Amino acid sequence: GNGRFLTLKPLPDSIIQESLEIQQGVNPFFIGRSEDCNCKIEDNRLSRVHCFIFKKRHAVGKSMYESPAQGLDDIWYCHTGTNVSYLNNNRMIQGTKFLLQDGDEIKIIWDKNNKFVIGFKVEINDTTGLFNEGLGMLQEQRVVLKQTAEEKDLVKKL
Amino acid sequence: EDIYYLD
Repeated sequence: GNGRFLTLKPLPDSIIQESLEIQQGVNPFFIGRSEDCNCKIEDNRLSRVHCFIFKKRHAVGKSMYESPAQGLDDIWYCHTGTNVSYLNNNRMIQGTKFLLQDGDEIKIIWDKNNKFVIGFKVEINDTTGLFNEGLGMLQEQRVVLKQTAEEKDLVKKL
Repeated sequence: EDIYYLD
């Protein structure tokens, strides 16, 4: 494509009215208040590496009769912030991972009393070999996963 | 230190 696969755009609903574009070439894409993060969002509540998105090769266990994803790539949203982010309706605690479907609205920080409302809209513009792009569908209906040493290592270099 | 949290 042009260089971007996913677009995270801090929508007007959030105190930030900007648009972020995750270059399919960059994996994983880091977001936070630190310029070091591929994504730049200055939020007093946010952390240097509040959260980062990581793309992985999607592959089911088996393909009997029906032809599943086969073996393409998907984008996972990783959260490393202590303020925990919110993905649509699923909780994102420090060290969690979640599937990012085309049009994924992720809340980086939300304060009921502070009125601090944040949220980015994920928009897959380019599909760099995506089984679909981002429909997030499986036995589990939108579930939050945990992070491991592999993920922690990605941010370690950050 | 940096202590973040949201209730």
